[PDB]
Amino acid sequence: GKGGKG
Amino acid sequence: TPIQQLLEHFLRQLQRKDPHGFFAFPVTDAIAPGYSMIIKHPMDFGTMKDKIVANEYKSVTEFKADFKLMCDNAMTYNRPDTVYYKLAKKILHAGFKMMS
Amino acid sequence: TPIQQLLEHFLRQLQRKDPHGFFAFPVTDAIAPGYSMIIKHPMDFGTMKDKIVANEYKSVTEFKADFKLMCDNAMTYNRPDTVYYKLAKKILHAGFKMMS
Repeated sequence: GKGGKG
Repeated sequence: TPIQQLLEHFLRQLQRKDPHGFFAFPVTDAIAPGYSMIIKHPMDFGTMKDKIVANEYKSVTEFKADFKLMCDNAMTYNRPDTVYYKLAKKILHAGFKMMS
Repeated sequence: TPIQQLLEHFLRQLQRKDPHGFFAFPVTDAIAPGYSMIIKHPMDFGTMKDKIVANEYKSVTEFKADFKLMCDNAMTYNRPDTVYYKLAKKILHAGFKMMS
């Protein structure tokens, strides 16, 4: 639900 | 202490603004990649509650600075379109008004 | 066709700039929360290969517009300090210089 990739 | 009752009341009116608990607990890198490389001073409401119960804040000024930290962290890391950014913006301004 | 030879070479040259294959495959919302709502026209090198093989580009201008779309989308979705953003902006400008 939270952030981008990584 | 009387400052503790005041801050507990403010902490409660603030948390009611966050019905999903996005601000309840520490953010981890597991659920927000790179988060700890980007936010060098984390804060959340649960840590602010421990702080009040430990008598760490000597003034509303110091408590408001931790609330600010917490919203500025979420506005820094989260993209502007997100639920997290928009909540952090909204509650920053409404909570500063409410504490004055 | 001969445009296919040309574009296959430009593709392999661009793809060598991406050793981790960040751009090799479509992004999904599970690896990139909120991606499909933000990025309205997704692109990746794999899709570009298949468009070459399928003869969909009629000119090198059309190929470079899908390359830029792929780098534009990465710039947009990813925070600027991220490997993804960095590599998209770097390869967009170098790939256009390479293919002129």
